[PDB]
Amino acid sequence: PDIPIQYELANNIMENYQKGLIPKVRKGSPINVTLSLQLYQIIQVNEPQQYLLLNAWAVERWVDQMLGWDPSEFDNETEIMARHDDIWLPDTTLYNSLEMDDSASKKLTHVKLTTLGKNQGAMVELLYPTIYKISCLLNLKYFPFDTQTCRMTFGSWSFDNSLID
Amino acid sequence: PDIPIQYELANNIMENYQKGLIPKVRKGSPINVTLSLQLYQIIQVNEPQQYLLLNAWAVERWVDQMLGWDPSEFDNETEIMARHDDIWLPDTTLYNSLEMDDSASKKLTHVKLTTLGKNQGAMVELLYPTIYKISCLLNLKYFPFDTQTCRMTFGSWSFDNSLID
Ligand SMILES: *[C@@H]1O[C@H](CO)[C@@H](O[C@@H]2O[C@H](CO)[C@@H](O)[C@H](O)[C@H]2NC(C)=O)[C@H](O)[C@H]1NC(C)=O
Ligand SMILES: *[C@@H]1O[C@H](CO)[C@@H](O[C@@H]2O[C@H](CO)[C@@H](O)[C@H](O)[C@H]2NC(C)=O)[C@H](O)[C@H]1NC(C)=O
Ligand SMILES: *[C@@H]1O[C@H](CO)[C@@H](O)[C@H](O)[C@H]1NC(C)=O
Ligand SMILES: *[C@@H]1O[C@H](CO)[C@@H](O)[C@H](O)[C@H]1NC(C)=O
Repeated sequence: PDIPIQYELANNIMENYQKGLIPKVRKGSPINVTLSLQLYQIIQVNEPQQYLLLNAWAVERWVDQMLGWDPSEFDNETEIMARHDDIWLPDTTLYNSLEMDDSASKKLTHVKLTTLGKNQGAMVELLYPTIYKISCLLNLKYFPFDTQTCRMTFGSWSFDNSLID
Repeated sequence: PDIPIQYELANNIMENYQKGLIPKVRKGSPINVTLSLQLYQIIQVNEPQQYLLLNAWAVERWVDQMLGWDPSEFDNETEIMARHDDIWLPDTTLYNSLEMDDSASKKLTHVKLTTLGKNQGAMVELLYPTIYKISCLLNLKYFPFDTQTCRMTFGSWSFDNSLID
């Protein structure tokens, strides 16, 4: 009726979902997470304090094996937009971060769900801006003609290879 | 069916669980918490302010006597990953901390549960990065040839020996 089609689609896939548990049903393979980084601005290079302040655009993609649906049943609907707090999210971490509060470094609002089939799961896309404060060891031997290299390490803090890759 | 085995495992052990109460059933012995510390970086040594800024990796391990299960009933499942806010956590404190807000010094996301038997409980593993700001009394008698010793005290603020060891 007047209820949008996306309303019953969300009710259908969120019925038995439990966002506190890892959403994988297959035998023993992990959940593959793909990370993409875009650099937008180098805000600051603090030499006396030796940290780098970066503005980047982050994109994460993975397959949620519990959120698939058949488009033919929902008006040929293939995508749906949902809040990031309603589903399971990987705990991607910056190992050498100088900021512990993720509220001051990230802005997560919504996720995009694209069905792969009723039992195939749905591909999840996560987009968000970030401001990373990373520790950098600066070699000022050739100052002021020096070249610096900054390394950012990303990974999961609690999940090993058998769970998240 | 299509529901992952870990879904009904969580429903089984979280049925009567109450995370607001200490999870011990034995006669009078306390809960033994083992703490492990790894130093990753000395961020700063503020001499005029006399505090030390440390980047450490913390591991906490204890047995939850209410969260045991029999693996034979759940597809030989022995581990499970859960959110840290779903179970009881010890109130480990840094006595000489200069920062009261734990959001700015810690990053707790998930815990690992390993069954010890149906009525034996489960071993809980807690991993998280920290940035400790500890007050240090600096003795600059031999400056700039001085050696400094920094002490960090850890314990529970509200639980005594008979509860948490
Ligand atoms: C995640 O990535 C792994 C690669 O490490 C994928 O494993 C492949 O699986 C296909 C079958 O779907 C095989 O044909 C390939 O030979 C495998 N590659 C390797 C290197 O093992 C896995 O399928 C991906 N998807 C998951 C785990 O859900
Ligand atoms: C926590 O640690 C205490 C040690 O302080 C453990 O007490 C031991 O218990 C075993 C039996 O399981 C005895 O054989 C040992 O002699 C005890 N040692 C001491 C020093 O009393 C206790 O079992 C551990 N586990 C708890 C309390 O759950
Ligand atoms: C898409 O689904 C709608 C709803 O049933 C249907 O009317 C339409 O023919 C479908 N189109 C394609 C290309 O599948
Ligand atoms: C592990 O549990 C599964 C589930 O019943 C069973 O099929 C398998 O034989 C068990 N293996 C061992 C080594 O216990």
